[PDB]
Amino acid sequence: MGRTGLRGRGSLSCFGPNHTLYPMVTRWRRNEDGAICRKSIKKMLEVLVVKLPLSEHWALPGGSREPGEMLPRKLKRILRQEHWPSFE
Amino acid sequence: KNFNMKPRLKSIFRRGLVKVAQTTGAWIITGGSHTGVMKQVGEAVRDFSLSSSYKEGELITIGVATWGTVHRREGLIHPTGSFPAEYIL
Repeated sequence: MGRTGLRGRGSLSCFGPNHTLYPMVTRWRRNEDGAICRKSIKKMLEVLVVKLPLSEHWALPGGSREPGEMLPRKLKRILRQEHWPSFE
Repeated sequence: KNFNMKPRLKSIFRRGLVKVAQTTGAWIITGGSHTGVMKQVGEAVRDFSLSSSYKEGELITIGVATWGTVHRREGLIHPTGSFPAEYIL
């Protein structure tokens, strides 16, 4: 995607693509009995985002190839702290 | 649908539309609900009748809308016949 003028760092911990995923959990949202977005005409959406307490933004699980494991297991980079090992 | 124009047009149209119905004693047949051009005419009455809130020249804006596109059809029914009731926007 063109030179960004940088190093070769292991901020990715990987000299490569690091093919990651983002489980866009999507509630086509509601009101007392079912709503849309009246703002333009469209539909309003609700998304679970987790605020990590240290970094100051609100994010989603980065499925970025858990070391030794696959991509649906760095899906459980944060989703192991959502307590279920049942549904996979 | 809602819309925003130049504030010079707002300061002309919302001012003069009061100055029609102030002098003539007119009626303003509008479209009812809270969104769009019918919202902007309700701005102009609010821009007069609480700032220069004059009984002299009580503007009459008659809203014609759809009982069925209204957001709270419930809480407004009374086979009793008369009510000084309320609802919440």
